[PDB]
Amino acid sequence: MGARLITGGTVYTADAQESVHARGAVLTVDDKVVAVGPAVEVEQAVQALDPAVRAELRRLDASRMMVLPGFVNAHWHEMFAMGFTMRGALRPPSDRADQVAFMGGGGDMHQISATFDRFDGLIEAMTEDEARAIAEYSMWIQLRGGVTTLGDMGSLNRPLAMVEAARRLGMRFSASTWASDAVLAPDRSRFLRTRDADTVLASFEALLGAVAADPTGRIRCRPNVSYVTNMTDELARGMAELVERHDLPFATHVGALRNEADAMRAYHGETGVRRLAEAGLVDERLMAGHSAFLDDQEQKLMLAGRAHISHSPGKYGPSGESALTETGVVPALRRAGLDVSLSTDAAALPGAGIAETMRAAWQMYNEMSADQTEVLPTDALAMATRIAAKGLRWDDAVGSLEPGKQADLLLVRTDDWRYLLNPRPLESFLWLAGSADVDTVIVGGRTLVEGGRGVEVDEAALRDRYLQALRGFTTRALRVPAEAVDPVLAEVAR
Amino acid sequence: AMGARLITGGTVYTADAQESVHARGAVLTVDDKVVAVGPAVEVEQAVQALDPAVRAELRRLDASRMMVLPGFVNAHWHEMFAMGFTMRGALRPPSDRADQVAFMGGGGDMHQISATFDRFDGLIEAMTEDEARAIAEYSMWIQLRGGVTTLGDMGSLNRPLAMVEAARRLGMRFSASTWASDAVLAPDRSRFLRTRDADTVLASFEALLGAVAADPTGRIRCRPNVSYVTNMTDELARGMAELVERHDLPFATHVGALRNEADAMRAYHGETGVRRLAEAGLVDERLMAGHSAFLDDQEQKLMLAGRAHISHSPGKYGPSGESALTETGVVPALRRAGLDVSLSTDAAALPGAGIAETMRAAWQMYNEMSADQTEVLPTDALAMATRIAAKGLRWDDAVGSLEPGKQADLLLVRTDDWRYLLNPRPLESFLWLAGSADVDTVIVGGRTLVEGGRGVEVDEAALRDRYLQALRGFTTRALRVPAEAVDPVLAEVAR
Ligand SMILES: O=C(O)c1cccc(OC(=O)c2cccc(O)c2)c1
Ligand SMILES: O=C(O)c1cccc(OC(=O)c2cccc(O)c2)c1
Ligand SMILES: [Zn+2]
Ligand SMILES: [Zn+2]
Repeated sequence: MGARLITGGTVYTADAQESVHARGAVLTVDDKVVAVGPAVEVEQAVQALDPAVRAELRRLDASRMMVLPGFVNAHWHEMFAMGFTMRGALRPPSDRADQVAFMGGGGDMHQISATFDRFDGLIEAMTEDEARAIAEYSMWIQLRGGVTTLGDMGSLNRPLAMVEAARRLGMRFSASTWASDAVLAPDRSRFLRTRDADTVLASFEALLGAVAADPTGRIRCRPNVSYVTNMTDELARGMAELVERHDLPFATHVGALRNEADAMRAYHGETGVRRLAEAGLVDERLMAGHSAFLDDQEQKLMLAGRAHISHSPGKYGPSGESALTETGVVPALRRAGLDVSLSTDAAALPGAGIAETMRAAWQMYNEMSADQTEVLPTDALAMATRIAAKGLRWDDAVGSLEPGKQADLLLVRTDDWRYLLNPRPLESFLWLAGSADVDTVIVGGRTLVEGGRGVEVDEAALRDRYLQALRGFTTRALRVPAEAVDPVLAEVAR
Repeated sequence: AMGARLITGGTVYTADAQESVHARGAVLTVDDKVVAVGPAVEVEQAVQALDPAVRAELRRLDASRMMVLPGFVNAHWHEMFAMGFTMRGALRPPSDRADQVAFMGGGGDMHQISATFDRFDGLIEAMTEDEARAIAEYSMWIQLRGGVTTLGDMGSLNRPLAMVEAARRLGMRFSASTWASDAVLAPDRSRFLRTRDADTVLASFEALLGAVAADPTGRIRCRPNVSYVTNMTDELARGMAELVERHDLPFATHVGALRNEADAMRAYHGETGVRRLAEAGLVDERLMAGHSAFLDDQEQKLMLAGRAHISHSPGKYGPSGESALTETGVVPALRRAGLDVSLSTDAAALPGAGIAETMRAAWQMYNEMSADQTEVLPTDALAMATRIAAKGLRWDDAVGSLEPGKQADLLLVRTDDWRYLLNPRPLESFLWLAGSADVDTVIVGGRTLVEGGRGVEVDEAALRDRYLQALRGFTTRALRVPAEAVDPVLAEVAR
């Protein structure tokens, strides 16, 4: 790949000092950052290279650009196979008849639990070709929005199809498997066990074996539990044993909804964080999704364990979640020194990206505390890069522009009205820009997106295979009639 | 401009009384008015019913790869681009690490807010007529570029007639105002100073009203504001009540905006802001109250009983350190109780959240606080930025919805990229993943002003460069910022 100097822009590093450099530069050799700082300081690193390396150095003039570390979306679900349902493409254009459903109104816990237990049967119904075409397009949308490292916390897709998608696209991916072995059946006053814990844990072991073979360093894996509602004691302890043995991170959704604690006490006899604590899962390895509905003891367990919270303040309103303001626990735990990162959660059609989530945190944390300094723009960036990489246990290699780390970075144009005269283009980016304003995406020194276009992939072809795969999956497996699907596909703007 | 236009095939959001949405809908316009709106095939019947002369010169715009919205009505805005080259804007270090809670943050520094607002008159006088017009036209262009077709001044650091001229040149609609402060809180004196004759402040608004009446385009109205209830004597409040009754006008102010406001109002004026307004007879259907979140039960009941209007800016509270959404939850609660609530951008000295960003904010933030994805539907957020804002501005006679007899003010947004694919609700995708810059076409009174994201009736490079020269002149001569601090920033501008 050789050496490149990216010079002249404002450079955000998201290093320990959250360093920003006006007229900064980044020097990369092959897959790694070697120098980053003021342009003159970096130019000295250039004149210190082996003369052979310096001979083929490529200069990128970024003087009309902002440079960011690649986004690390550590809490994501591939759900594009469900695009053609009454959460997506089949809805009437009018939203007036919409109802509080699913996650809304505190959470319909029976429906959420029953829904999650059905994923295994639908993943099974999917062809490898459908899986790969849907995964590839879904993951392209993440990449297009500046996500260079993506974290699977449970997808309706085939794990090895998602690994193949990451490999073809050139991005980094923490692969997972679906884990559900319990359901909250309304005809019972105790959890119904739905699967052998050993089978669920064997699926993840098989994925871990396959990713171990990968030589690129771009593929890792992390076991998840779908949701603590759908987790037996045997699955929780099996997960604790598996992450200790293989030295892995661990992720689940816990304290996510108002109605969760009550359903957890009724069906399992104990709240989410306490059941994880009893299995030994509340430690530095834990990424807890949402994690807002925590009492005093559960908050103290997370803080003592130096656990990690992934927060999705961009997504809550449209799902009817209340995981920011109803408790205010996640901002309080961040203030008390808990690691808190920003993530986009699940989407069956494109929803808020990392850029949109960064804006949401900036506006929403600061409004609740009447304090424009609680989340600075650089904090929002750190929360979407270095701090997310830490929660994913990938901060050895990604999440900041420092010497020795991977050359994963974004260029954003700053030459329009939105940015004019602002010495803080990241602030203009949070006010008035988002995912589609990502211009260039580089992963380990390779240009994957440029001018907001795929460089080595045909996004028109990725789209057409996705639509073909989605048609097959939607008509066959979801039994949606062709009369509802084919008209919508016919009016897709080619 | 004159002539007939059929905009057909896109998804059309009307923001009419039913919040109607038409997939493969159409808008037929003749001269400056909407004549028909609905399903393509039904509008095509209205086309076949036109005078053959009119039909002959019809221009058909294929909008099949677009979303059609009403023009955004930003009814609560301040022109502050003259202050771009201060420590709120261009002179800040790139690093944010040393930023402090200031001004409206931490519940509000009421003395500094009051003192700052009372200095506007002096700084406006320090501005050349050319600087005023150049900064106004660039500031107002930034609004228009993001889809704002009707803009409401609620008190600006600019010359009113410069802003009227800017609106006139740009082709957009403008509710002009004057700056109105006749009191300052002076902690050193244990009282408010009465800094101006209420009757002179009112006579300045009467003179603006005379000048706007001479504008023949129908695009310029005016509305008196009070800067802030801290800076308002009883005599200014009563004079405002008399003026808006005599001329049948709307009225606007900031009230119940900050945690520390109520204590400062009781100490300096005896009474909280909504109570002082109600005593002057200003809490009625004419009132647009900016922020209006720190209200007790009696104040909330006064607003409801008067059918007053609240303009909310949930896009910009966090970055200002304001807490006018969650600390009280009063504005969402008043909306649920039937008060008209609209969405606005407020003040910016450099580009900040536009209407499109504020719609997203309302959709996320109101729905999260109530654990309810239906409290603010995407079509509600649109209504709050169009029809409801028009109603609060008293311009809903002509703007805010795509209905027959209203002005042909509309936006086209392209829906053909990845963000919109397969979504029968392109407005939802727009709130998820788009913003001000994704406005493609802006039509006001049937005239295209923006197309493909570019101004077609202005020189965008001229608006920018004249704004930069004006700001240099104002910054160095009036604000006394040295050339040595200004020219390096201006030298870095990407031309
Ligand atoms: O909505 C989906 O399709 C979906 C798919 C996979 C995982 C998923 O998980 C949560 O987001 C989640 C899970 C529990 C509580 C909560 O408040 C959010 C959701
Ligand atoms: O910030 C500015 O430059 C500015 C300029 C003109 C008016 C203005 O007014 C408010 O938005 C305002 C006024 C009072 C309380 C509040 O919470 C907000 C602010
Ligand atoms: Zn999730
Ligand atoms: Zn204001």
